[PDB]
Amino acid sequence: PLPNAVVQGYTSVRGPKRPLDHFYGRTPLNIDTLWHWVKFPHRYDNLRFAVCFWAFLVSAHFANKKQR
Amino acid sequence: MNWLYQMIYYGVRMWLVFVLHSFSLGSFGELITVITDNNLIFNVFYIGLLGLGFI
Ligand SMILES: CCCCCCCCCCCCO[C@@H]1O[C@H](CO)[C@@H](O[C@H]2O[C@H](CO)[C@@H](O)[C@H](O)[C@H]2O)[C@H](O)[C@H]1O
Ligand SMILES: COCCOCCOCCOc1ccc(C(C)(C)CC(C)(C)C)cc1
Ligand SMILES: COCCOCCOCCOc1ccc(C(C)(C)CC(C)(C)C)cc1
Repeated sequence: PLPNAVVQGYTSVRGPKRPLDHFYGRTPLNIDTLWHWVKFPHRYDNLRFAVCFWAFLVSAHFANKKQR
Repeated sequence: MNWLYQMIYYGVRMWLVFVLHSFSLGSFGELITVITDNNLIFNVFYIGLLGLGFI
């Protein structure tokens, strides 16, 4: 269907590709290496529960007062 | 005759006690629920689910 040149990526000569840099002494920084710096939220979960309760309650209070 | 009188008196007393205490308690409950329904920050089990019931 397609020629071998198209499959292998070169007509006559295979060109050398420059390898990827590593930056020895530190972690790689790529779009896929970001969980090393940003994990899932784990520090303020209980505060999340409390604040969701208080937000629901205060919103319900003011909505009922406005409606009434 | 005073036996009949005392029986009637204490029967009427028990009836009044039951009726009026039930009615007053229910009335206070309804007024509190009206206050809390009109103020939903307070429409919460503020004493507790079992504490108030046990008391
Ligand atoms: C099948 C029925 C008949 C129809 C046939 C034609 C179908 C064409 C649609 C498929 C196209 C696929 O297209 C494909 O693209 C990639 C890029 O990702 C090319 O990839 C090429 O170049 C890259 C870099 O650019 C090289 O690293 C790789 O070695 C080389 O394969 C493929 O050589 C090509 O095949
Ligand atoms: C549009 O959104 C703006 C996004 O901006 C990204 C901000 O990036 C700044 C990040 O700065 C740092 C630098 C170092 C670090 C350290 C090395 C301290 C983190 C560590 C110890 C967890 C790896 C964390 C954050
Ligand atoms: C969900 O994520 C969105 C925002 O992502 C931010 C990712 O930020 C990570 C930044 O990576 C760094 C980490 C440290 C550094 C410094 C300069 C602080 C490192 C150092 C001092 C070792 C050279 C630079 C970039």
